[PDB]
Amino acid sequence: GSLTEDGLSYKEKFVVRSYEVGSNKTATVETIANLLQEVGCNHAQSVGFSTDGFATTTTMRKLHLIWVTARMHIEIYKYPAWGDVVEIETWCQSEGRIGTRRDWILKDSVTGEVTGRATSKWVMMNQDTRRLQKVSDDVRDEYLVFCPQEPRLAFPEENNRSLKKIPKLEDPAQYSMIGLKPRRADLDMNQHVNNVTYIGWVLESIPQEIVDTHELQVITLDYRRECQQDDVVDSLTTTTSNDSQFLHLLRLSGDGQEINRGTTLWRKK
Amino acid sequence: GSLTEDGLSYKEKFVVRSYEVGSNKTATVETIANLLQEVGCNHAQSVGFSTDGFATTTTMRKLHLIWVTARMHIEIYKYPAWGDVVEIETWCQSEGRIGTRRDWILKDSVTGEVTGRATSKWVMMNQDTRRLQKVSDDVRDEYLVFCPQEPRLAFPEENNRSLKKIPKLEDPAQYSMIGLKPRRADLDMNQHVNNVTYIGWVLESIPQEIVDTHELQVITLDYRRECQQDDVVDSLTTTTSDSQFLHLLRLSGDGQEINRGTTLWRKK
Ligand SMILES: CCN(CC)C(=O)c1ccnc(C)n1
Ligand SMILES: CCN(CC)C(=O)c1ccnc(C)n1
Repeated sequence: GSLTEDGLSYKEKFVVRSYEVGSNKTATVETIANLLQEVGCNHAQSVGFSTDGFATTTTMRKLHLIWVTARMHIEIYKYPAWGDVVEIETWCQSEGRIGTRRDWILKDSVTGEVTGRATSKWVMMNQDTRRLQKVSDDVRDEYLVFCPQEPRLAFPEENNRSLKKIPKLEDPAQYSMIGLKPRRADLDMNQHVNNVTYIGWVLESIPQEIVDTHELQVITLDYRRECQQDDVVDSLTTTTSNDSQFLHLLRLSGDGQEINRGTTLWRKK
Repeated sequence: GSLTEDGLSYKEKFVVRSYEVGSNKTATVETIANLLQEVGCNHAQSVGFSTDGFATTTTMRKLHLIWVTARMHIEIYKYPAWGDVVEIETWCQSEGRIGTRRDWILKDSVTGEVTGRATSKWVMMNQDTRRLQKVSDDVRDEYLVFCPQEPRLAFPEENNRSLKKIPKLEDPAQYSMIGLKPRRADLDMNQHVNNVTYIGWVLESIPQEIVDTHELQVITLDYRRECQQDDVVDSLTTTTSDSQFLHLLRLSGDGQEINRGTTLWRKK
């Protein structure tokens, strides 16, 4: 992987592995999300962020701040097959005091065609109190050095899917998968649950018949609270709709505290 | 990745990913096991096995037979750090009518030093009845074309750890992790639970303080029965001692054994 000629974006190629694919021998959306995180991590390191596991700027370390994900949105047109090479381009943008955004474009390395796109919103958090905050002037200034200064969006469109408000699923859910717990392979190098695990947990309550007859086209996930290493999660799903659409809710098994909400759009194979 | 000059082994390099490492920023043993499986798949494809999900020979397809893992044994000297390049060499050998063996050697790409080694035993199974079988003459003949004909062992030593008999853990277990279930990411392209998931489940009953203060040096796992997509597993562990443990995976309900194993850990 490497920064592009202008130093304002990063590209990396990946060969899809045998264990990375599902029943149709193409990459799962979790494999795609892991690749997005990997190229994101390589881009941050290339532009001078810390290499200790928390990816921070100089001003962030001084103020004890970290980035946390608020939303992840992925749209796939074609899932790469086992053995195919996928090329992913990523870049970041400042969003004033709100937070920052990371965007991605996936391409087939052979044809050069766009096979997917993704966008993510990140918000500042004090690492000690876990309280959200605004992005300060010094952090906005740091982002000018490695982000394009004119807008560059993976999802440019007027009222596009990546910016839609997601409602809260009301009981009873049409489908559910209960007692979901993370194991050590679900944790990152800082012992926090990997953001991709939540995608897998959301998907657990989709009936197997939908997965067998449909391909996932779009997934939008809001991150509200973190699932701790000793927490237990319930994944809930209700149909809201050729195309099938679902509303999702992840909550703690005991008290029902919300951890994530999302929506998925599936198209018949 | 590619076959070596003689066409009797296969090599592939991998860059350790950010999500592939644990708290000490080095690859987990599950990441290592996934890389071993990946280079194994690439080797089978390069020597003409089927590309439909079940790596079979021509005679195997005709007889409705598949390979199934009986035992996995891994010894790690140094876990590669995040961003390091690890080179893995793999090869297979016929073991008469018993089954076949796949061996691996892991090396640091920069120093060229051996950082680990692994071996696995595979047994024939009829895909329809799920009954274990012996390896027939036609399958032994197919293996002569891509396996070294003189012995080549990752674990050559007399009476080495990879060949030890593993006892059955007796209740009560010292430690346990109950209600373990596979999710879709735990399944392979054929909708069977990935062999590496069982390693993670075994490790779930090791106390976190052992993981925080020790490095895993050796793991030997026997595979007895598969965990289905709708099954629930209990992971049990008892100290037998370096720290050494005896492990048992069993179905949550009836207590049917699925795996047994042993781990050896060194203080950091
Ligand atoms: C938390 C850091 N990560 C995860 C790898 C990002 O994707 C990201 C977020 C904000 N800003 C930048 C440059 N990178
Ligand atoms: C099931 C096939 N796999 C997993 C990819 C092997 O490692 C293997 C086993 C036996 N023989 C050969 C050539 N390869």
